Amino acid sequence: SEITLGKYLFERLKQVNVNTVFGLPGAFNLSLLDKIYEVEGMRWAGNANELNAAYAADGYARIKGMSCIITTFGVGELSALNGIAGSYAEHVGVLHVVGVPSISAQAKQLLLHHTLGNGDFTVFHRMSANISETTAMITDIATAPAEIDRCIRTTYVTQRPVYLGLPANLVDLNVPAKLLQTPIDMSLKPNDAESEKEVIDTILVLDKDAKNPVILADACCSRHDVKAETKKLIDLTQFPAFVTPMGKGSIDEQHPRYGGVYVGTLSKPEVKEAVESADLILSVGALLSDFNTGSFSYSYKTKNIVEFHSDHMKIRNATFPGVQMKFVLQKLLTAIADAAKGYKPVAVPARTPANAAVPASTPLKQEWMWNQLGNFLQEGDVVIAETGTSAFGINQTTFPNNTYGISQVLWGSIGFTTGATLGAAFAAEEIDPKKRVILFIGDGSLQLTVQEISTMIRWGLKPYLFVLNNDGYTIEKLIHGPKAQYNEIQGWDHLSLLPTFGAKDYETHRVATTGEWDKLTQDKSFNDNSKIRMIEVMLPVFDAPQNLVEQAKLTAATNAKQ
Amino acid sequence: SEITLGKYLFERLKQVNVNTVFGLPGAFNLSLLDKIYEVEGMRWAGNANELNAAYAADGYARIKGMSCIITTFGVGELSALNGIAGSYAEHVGVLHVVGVPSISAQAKQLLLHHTLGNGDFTVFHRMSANISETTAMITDIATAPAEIDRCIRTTYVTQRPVYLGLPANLVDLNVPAKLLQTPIDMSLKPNDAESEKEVIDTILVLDKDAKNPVILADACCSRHDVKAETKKLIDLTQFPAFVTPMGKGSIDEQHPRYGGVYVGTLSKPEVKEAVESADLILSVGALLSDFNTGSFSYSYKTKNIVEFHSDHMKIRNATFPGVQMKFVLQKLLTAIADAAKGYKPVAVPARTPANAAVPASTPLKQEWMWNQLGNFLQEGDVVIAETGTSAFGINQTTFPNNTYGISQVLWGSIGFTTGATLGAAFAAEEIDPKKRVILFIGDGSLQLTVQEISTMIRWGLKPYLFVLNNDGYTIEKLIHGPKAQYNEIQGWDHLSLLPTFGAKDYETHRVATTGEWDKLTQDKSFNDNSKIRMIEVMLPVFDAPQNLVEQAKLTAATNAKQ
Ligand SMILES: [C]C1=N[C]=C([C][N+]2=C([C@@]([C])(=O)C([O])=O)SC([C][C]OP([O])(=O)OP([O])([O])=O)=C2[C])C([N])=N1
Ligand SMILES: [C]C1=N[C]=C([C][N+]2=C([C@@]([C])(=O)C([O])=O)SC([C][C]OP([O])(=O)OP([O])([O])=O)=C2[C])C([N])=N1
Ligand SMILES: [Mg+2]
Ligand SMILES: [Mg+2]
Repeated sequence: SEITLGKYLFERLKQVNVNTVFGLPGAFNLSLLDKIYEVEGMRWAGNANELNAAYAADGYARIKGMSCIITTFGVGELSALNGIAGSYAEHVGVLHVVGVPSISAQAKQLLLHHTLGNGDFTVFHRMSANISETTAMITDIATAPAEIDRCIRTTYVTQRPVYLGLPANLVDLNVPAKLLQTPIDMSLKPNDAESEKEVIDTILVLDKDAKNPVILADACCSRHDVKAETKKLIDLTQFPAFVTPMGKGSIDEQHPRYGGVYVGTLSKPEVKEAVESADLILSVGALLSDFNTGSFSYSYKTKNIVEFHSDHMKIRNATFPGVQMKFVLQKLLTAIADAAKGYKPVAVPARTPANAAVPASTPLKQEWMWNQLGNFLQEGDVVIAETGTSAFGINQTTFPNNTYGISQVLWGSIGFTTGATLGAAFAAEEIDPKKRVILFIGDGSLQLTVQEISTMIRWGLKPYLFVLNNDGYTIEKLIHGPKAQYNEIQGWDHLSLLPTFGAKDYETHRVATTGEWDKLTQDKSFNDNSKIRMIEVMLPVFDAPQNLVEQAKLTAATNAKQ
Repeated sequence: SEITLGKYLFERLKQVNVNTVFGLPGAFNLSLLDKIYEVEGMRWAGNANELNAAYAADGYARIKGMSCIITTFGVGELSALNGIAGSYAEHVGVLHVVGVPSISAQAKQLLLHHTLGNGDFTVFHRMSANISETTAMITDIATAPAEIDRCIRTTYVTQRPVYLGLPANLVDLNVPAKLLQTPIDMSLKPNDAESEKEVIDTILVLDKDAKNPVILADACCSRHDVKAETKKLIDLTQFPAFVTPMGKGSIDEQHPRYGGVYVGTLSKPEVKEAVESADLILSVGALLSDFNTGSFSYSYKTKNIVEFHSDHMKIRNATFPGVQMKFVLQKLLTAIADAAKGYKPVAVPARTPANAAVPASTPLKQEWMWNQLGNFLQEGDVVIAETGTSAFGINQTTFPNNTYGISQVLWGSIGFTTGATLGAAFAAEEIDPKKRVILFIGDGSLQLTVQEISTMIRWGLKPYLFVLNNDGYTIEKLIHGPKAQYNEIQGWDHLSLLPTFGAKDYETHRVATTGEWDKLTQDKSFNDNSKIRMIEVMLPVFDAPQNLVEQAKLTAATNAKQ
């Protein structure tokens, strides 16, 4: 008949397919964490710090659908803020629960640990409200179940962080268990009928008139869950389909109508021209950040641009506030084939040619590696690429179908990917034990969050950790200060990290040549996700993908401009 | 003639005795960082992450007087916030300079990396305003020197963090170099003459009357720079002098008038009675947090209390807004000996007896270790104790005179001390190469900030890193859940950390018996700060100082109270 508020939270999380919970303990949340162990199928990650935990919750949400991190008042929550900000910026549904002092301790304004010593128990909640879609600070047991529900719903449907503060005393108070028998409503509200019809009719007419329409899938294609619809749209229409860096993975790169990675002026000439020559652009989930776009360098030649977004539509100069793309895309599928029936298929640019055979002793170079990497990938892989050369280079890698890419192009917080790898590996394990998780992280970025490797080991997760050793911050050196000491890093013994963190079942590998790369990555046992691996990749100091060389100059100029 | 705004900043920092600058680079601050190398006597730490950099700037400021951390917009600054908030809570003057997008970039609202994608460039500044004494976001070159000077002054005189945003384009513009020839005013404003005279005269008359006065030194004694005056006051009066956990180190423990560590009901009975039986209490810099006070358990039996504070005075029920203790204490030196001339000295409580001789093979215990540690310490040592058993246990250690203690009793962010150790070691090196820096950090806390050892190594800093291996979060286990899996940690090979981060000149030791403890710590070579050292200390899982056992129960009850 009755259940603790704490246990109710974990029962709800289990109902919405969140099965791993991130964060660190502190006195203000200990009684709440107890409740995790009362719920079958729920686990506590036991993160090495709160920032890493927040990055992990982000990785988990991207793969699983949403996530939860629990921290402690002041010291835990403030540690996590950069992770939460990144989740807000990139539209990732992370529920951040904070164990806060009891109602009675607040009432009496006790000078407790983890406060600013001024009796203000609102300050951290206030700070988090800036990077949250909504917040709740629970003060009474009576409406607490509904507020938990609302927070979980909002996290999921808006795909942005939500803040939920739970006083220590309230987690052990009882609420009706019967509440758990009605599901949380996880569904979008239908669109305005008249506005949605206008948009659909208008698109269909633009489609009928188009001779070279193109589809461009960007971040929100993935973040707001329209990949299936976009795939159908591609198949029914036969229109060329291109993807952005931030949306890479949202469309199948083995589809015969897939045209490549569009990055404005930084695209392959053939890709740039194929996109920009379009007489109708179907833009799915645009997020036009500097790195996503070669510093705002799109040069569409047509006015006929349809922008599909999670919360609104735009057609040419006309805006349709509130009209959600999910339902527009679904309903379009009914009549889009008819609208496209006169289309005569325009050729797409061909895939970048495979690397030519070279001697086994050929030193590894970035351009070669990114082009070679597609050989190692397989359908189902989660492929994570850190801000730095890795994020820029993965744009050149051809993905198998059904690859989930993670690249934090907008927020661009180095170190993110160590934590994201952990969360992705949890979620991937829960989905399918044979799903591989593959990380490319710079030597510089690894340093910020290196301890989260510990948490991978403790749970026997088996990601592939490729560390690009180029002796410092190459991306920065290419922006400004190529020999500046601030761009250099202390030299670590990367392959000793796993055993240092107590790993027992693992492999470590170093590759420095083309021969070594091929030998390792083509190897049958290596391709099985049987244990955690670290691969140290030795690369030259100033070597970078060409797109990064160019973007670095553009970014330098933007910042230096008077 | 003219100097860049960026170089002006570093010239000012040099003038105010800030010679190490903390933080991490990002495109928005790279041109600024260049200017560090243009100023002789200035260096860039090259921190391994921003949170650790903020903890470091905090440790540096505690030893040196104030500090500066530079981060990048969004990703850098938010990472630092837990460090900044602890500095705000514990009154440590840290100048947080953030490299922000150029004026033209903000005006056109470019969708740049490290933004929330909504074109709001004020949001992170807003967030930091909550944990800063003042803020400045520089927009006009003409007033930028004055604004820098204002921020530096405020950081130092108020001993609280200040936020300074510097658009990337502005750092390279010129300002008049002759401004540098007039020093920043770093002095307190004189007190209101009449109010101060009233306070002084009243205290001198209370003094003349008291038969059992005592002096109690707390956190703000050291944080607000009145340690010399307080010591001199003890010497002139010969009144018994006690210290709090947060103030420990502020007064000299090898002084015939030193009475012990007062912690309300957690005190030695002799110490508790000596303080609470007083007929006059001279309280210097009180900060009555839960852990500092045994959960608010002071039981003074007099109302004759003089509270000295940085920004005001209190005498019994009478408050004197704005009367700063610095000048009150200094001027009391003139006539307080005469006022105290009738005082017949009351005996002080005896110091805890030395440990009894025990067999060399006796396994190490916490209580023995804290009571032995005083043998190893020397005058001038910086002694840093992490939240957990270390912070509570260090209360039991006798300090040599002139010991700088660091224990973050109020904010209590585990991991703080790895960074604080770096900051303190930089400062100590600048003050006196022979000054030792000694850390006691738990195995759990080390995990959150472990990478900052890298930065110690790269600069050839030589602290003593004592890591307390008790297989998890013992403090938490004693509060709630002694066998809870959230209180356990992944087991690391601690002694491999130094070589894993590239150390070449170092020692590692393990101690597990009293014999091993004594042989190592009494060793003449060990006692020289000739290289970085890590000492793994093997301790039992549930072993703790008695004061923690008691505090842990009081904390649990406070959180659980309905
Ligand atoms: C958290 C954080 N911090 C800092 C930063 C910066 N960064 C980056 C950028 C781009 O972002 C800018 O600048 O803005 S990048 C970097 C470096 C990295 O390195 P690595 O990892 O090594 O890579 P490569 O390139 O070499 O491969 C930096 C520092 C951020 N972001 N975040
Ligand atoms: C950042 C951060 N996080 C978390 C936390 C919590 N904690 C602590 C306290 C007291 O604070 C509470 O509870 O709140 S403590 C801890 C643990 C530690 O462990 P170690 O280091 O290992 O030590 P010993 O010696 O005791 O064992 C925790 C987790 C904070 N704070 N912060
Ligand atoms: Mg690198
Ligand atoms: Mg421990």
